[PDB]
Amino acid sequence: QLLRELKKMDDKALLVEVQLLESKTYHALSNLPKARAALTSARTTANAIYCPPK
Amino acid sequence: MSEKKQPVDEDNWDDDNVEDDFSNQLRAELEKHGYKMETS
Amino acid sequence: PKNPDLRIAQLRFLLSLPEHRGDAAVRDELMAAVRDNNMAPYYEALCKSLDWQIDVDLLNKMKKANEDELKRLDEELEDAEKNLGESEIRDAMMAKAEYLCRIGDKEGALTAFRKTYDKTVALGHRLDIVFYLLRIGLFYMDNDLITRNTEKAKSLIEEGGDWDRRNRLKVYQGLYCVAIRDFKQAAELFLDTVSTFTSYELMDYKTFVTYTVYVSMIALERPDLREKVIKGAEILEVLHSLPAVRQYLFSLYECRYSVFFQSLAVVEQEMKKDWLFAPHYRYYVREMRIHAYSQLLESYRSLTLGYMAEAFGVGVEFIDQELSRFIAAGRLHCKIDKVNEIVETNRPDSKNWQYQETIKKGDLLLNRVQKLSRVINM
Repeated sequence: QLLRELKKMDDKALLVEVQLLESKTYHALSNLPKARAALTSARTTANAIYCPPK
Repeated sequence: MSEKKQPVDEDNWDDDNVEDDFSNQLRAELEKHGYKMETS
Repeated sequence: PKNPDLRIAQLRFLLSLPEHRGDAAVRDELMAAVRDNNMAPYYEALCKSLDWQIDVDLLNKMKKANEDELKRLDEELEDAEKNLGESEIRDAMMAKAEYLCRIGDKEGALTAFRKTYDKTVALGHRLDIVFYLLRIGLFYMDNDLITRNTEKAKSLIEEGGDWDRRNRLKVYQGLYCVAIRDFKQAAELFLDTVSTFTSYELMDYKTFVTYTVYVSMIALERPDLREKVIKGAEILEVLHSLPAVRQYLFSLYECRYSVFFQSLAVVEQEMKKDWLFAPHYRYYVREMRIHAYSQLLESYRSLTLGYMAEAFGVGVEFIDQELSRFIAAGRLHCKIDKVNEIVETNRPDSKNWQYQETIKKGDLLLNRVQKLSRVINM
């Protein structure tokens, strides 16, 4: 329900603000390929803006 | 082909070896086996 | 369209063997008979179940609703030809006639499918009809219908890289083989664990994961076993929600012997009330027992059954006669012994049987060539 709302709006960082948490829970459930996918989305998201500080 | 004497005369079926082995041997397969460990 | 109906098939199996509840066949079977226009699911269960107190009238209203649907079909067959379009007769009755197949088992099927198969503008138009045979072929365990529709799917439905309903074919063949005597076909064709994601045979996707583990603990060698159900991280979640399944798995790789009978008891009691497992529930027991005993004999040559006894918990005379029956099966060669009592294993099949296999071919193989060299001169 988060992905249907964020990838059209303005905050590109608010996507990865929960997609990095999805990368946490797919490393937690050990979905290693989908963790790689979420990390790649995070790396291509962070190429625009500096982020909430840490 | 009348051979001069003989004219006078995998659904559930590969398992038959296991079943005829297991006719009067472990007829329940678990209901003693799950209860063996508290016998001794 | 088929999830509560495959659940009706689950109920067919669920009130096939046990009689511990003689009122599920009124509770969730009448709850099924009021939905889906399920007519035949009570019309054939009207004899094998109870007296059905007075179960005609609340079913008279629903067979009247079926009559309404059928009479607007019978008007629709000539109302759609007045619609100046292509095959609108075929469209307008194939819709509600696949729905007749949803209502009635074979009649709507036969009166529908031999008309709506007449033009095939897509392999979906074949394959939905094939699906509407596959539902009844799971309900009634046919062979002709639900292997010859798969032959038809293996006639022309190879084309089109649509992959969903081509993997459905793989899943149906896996279900059909594991529905009878499968070793390898369900493992090979349930390779596609993750990549299905939604079906009616996927009425519980996690039970499909139970299916693929309940065959991939048989058809799978130990390097392949760790590679699939350990080094499969994409399957690790849906085995991770299942404790005793994952327990039996990681113990069986861990060689945790005293919980094997516990976990096997869990899986066997699950095997009792799950369908397409009646040709399997006694075979599976000794199958997985001798499967664990494979590497248990690979363990040692110096081995006693007291070690086995405190490895299992009680096996002294139990496993004596049990492994005696496994030797009598021919597999699992070891010399179980009286008071000396040293379970001695052998060496693999090189010695002279590797020499012997060739002429064990060339006994009857060469009898073939002998007699078929005797074919020439009479």
